[PDB]
Amino acid sequence: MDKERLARENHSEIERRRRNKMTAYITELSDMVPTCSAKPDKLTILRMAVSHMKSLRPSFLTDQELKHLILEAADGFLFIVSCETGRVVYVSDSVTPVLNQPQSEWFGSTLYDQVHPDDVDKLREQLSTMGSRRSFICRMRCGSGEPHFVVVHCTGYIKAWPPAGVSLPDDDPEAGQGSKFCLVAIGRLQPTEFISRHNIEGIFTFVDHRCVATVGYQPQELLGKNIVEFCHPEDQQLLRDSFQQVVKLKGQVLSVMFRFRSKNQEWLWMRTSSFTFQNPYSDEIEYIICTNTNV
Amino acid sequence: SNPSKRHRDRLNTELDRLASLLPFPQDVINKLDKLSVLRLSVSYLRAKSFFDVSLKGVQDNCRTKFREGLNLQEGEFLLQALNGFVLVVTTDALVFYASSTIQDYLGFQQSDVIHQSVYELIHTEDRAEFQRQLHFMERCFVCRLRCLLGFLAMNFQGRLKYLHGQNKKILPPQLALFAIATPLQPPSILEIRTKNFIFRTKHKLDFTPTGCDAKGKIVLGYTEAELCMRGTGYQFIHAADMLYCAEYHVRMIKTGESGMIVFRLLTKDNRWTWVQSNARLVYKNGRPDYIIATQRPLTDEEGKEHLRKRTLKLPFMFATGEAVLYE
DNA sequence: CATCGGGCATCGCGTGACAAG
DNA sequence: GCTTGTCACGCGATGCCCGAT
Ligand SMILES: O=C1C(c2[nH]c3ccccc3c2O)=Nc2ccccc21
Repeated sequence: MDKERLARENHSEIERRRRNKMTAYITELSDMVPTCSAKPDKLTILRMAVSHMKSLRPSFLTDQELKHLILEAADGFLFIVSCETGRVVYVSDSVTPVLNQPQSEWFGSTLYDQVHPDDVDKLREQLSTMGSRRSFICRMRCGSGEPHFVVVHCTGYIKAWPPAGVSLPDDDPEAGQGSKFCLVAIGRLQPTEFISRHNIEGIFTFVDHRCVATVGYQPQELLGKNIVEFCHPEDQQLLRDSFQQVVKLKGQVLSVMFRFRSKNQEWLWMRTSSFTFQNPYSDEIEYIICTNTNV
Repeated sequence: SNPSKRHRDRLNTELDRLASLLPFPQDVINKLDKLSVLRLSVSYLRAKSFFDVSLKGVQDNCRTKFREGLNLQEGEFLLQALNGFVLVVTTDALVFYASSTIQDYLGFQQSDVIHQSVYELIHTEDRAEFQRQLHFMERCFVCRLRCLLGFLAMNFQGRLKYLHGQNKKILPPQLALFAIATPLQPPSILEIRTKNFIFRTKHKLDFTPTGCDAKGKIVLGYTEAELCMRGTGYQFIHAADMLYCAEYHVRMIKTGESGMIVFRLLTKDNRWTWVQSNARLVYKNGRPDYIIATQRPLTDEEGKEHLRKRTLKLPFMFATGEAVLYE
């Protein structure tokens, strides 16, 4: 219709919406300041809001409020370790509700001293040499009994040391460390078939993703482990005999039925057919190929 | 003057007083319009009212001055370690809070996002999904959010907790989502310098690597000594490709030339990377001596296309999975 | 104990200048 | 050279206040 009239009407309603939103925000303010909601016009509401904000008062939140929101969102504890030696430079008090460890067991300690030995090598990989992030999974010791380990997902980044704005006094323990880079990270707790490849000992070295649908484990939860570790004790030597026999009979297929402990710690009957892959030049066994099927 | 002008001047005076008190740098405050002044003052009051209920240190057997400064920055350190941003959303889908790092990941300013509807940041096709997360307590999902640097798919890991001290009308507190948003992850090494990153490897007759050039070290991630101490290259090859590579190894044994073959190699990161390669036999006194394989890295798209158009059919051709490698 | 007119303050509306994008 | 939004302004309809009935 008339382009000038429609422009005018759109503009008038835009200004009307603006006025309405201003009024709504002023009502919110009246709800948010002390003596108001306990009735006042716009000017007194604004003056009381000014006074209340002067009371309350650059970041929108304090450091403590930010930390509170992050930990309320997804738990975790902060640690700052040095890359050359794994030396724990800082640990948050959140390590107590996460690992049931006091802050005192991580200070003067090393990240290698706090993880499972089978993981220490991996740790070095993560500590050697957007924003150069790091994302890994490890096993950390806990309170306890005997040694107690829990899987911990770690998310962090490499930071040039020392950090800006933080005073490093002359007589501080950190004064003679001289570490150049540090890892700053958060640690947080927590009928088909699939193919796989193993070495002649039975260690998972390739795992099809369909493992999740077949036995409930992620591929990372199987790789590196021996298949016999997931097999029923009364089927374990049968499975081992099959693995040792398939090596003697290269090319021939061997089938074996056994109980596989799913991740629900439930026994599932599995039929595994296995054969060897021969190196086409030297005829040596490269690995054992298994098809593992639900029964 | 006139009474209308006087009242408007009083209102603007109070609005400027509110603006100067906002906890933002002055360059941010000076660019704020009046509606955003009110919106952010309401934001600050709601935040403070909540923290008054919900909120409130190194162990004294551990306290150094340096550790005390680190403790004073603990929250920022957590935020930087997030690899993402904090989001807190009300039942009314309003952004109760967003950390500053949202600008690092989506390009939105913190002062623009707070106390606006979260759906303005979320893809339409995903908005419904987000709503079902806003209404037994933990949450883990995926949503595509607007990226002004355009969308990025983000993992949201969070929780539903009661947002205290909001003085809704006297209503009880409603559940808000306290989430951390991070980007997604792909498991394949695609070369950025895709063009002519040709690298050559030397191998024994059984394809055990014995030599590698610099571009090979960059692509695969192994040191030369690491590459040669892990058995034959069949330990490096995807299970969906091993039979094809074996056939082409036979072809090379019989004719000295393998021909072009596309397959996946396991990087030191335990990631798969596509390569188009050609393996040639070098001879000593007329007898096979070693192999020289020359490889070009491929994007995942080109690799999938080659696999889709593959010549032979062999078992495990379409299998996908993960691998490891020892010595 | 009200009710009643003054005059100024509040408050919602539409329009015009101006500018970022 | 158009679109969307911010800001001020003019303008009445009520609001509040308070001597004066
Ligand atoms: O290029 C290779 C190849 C190969 N290259 C590699 C480089 C580094 C590590 C392992 C390997 C490896 O296994 N194996 C083939 C079989 C048939 C034709 C071509 C090739």
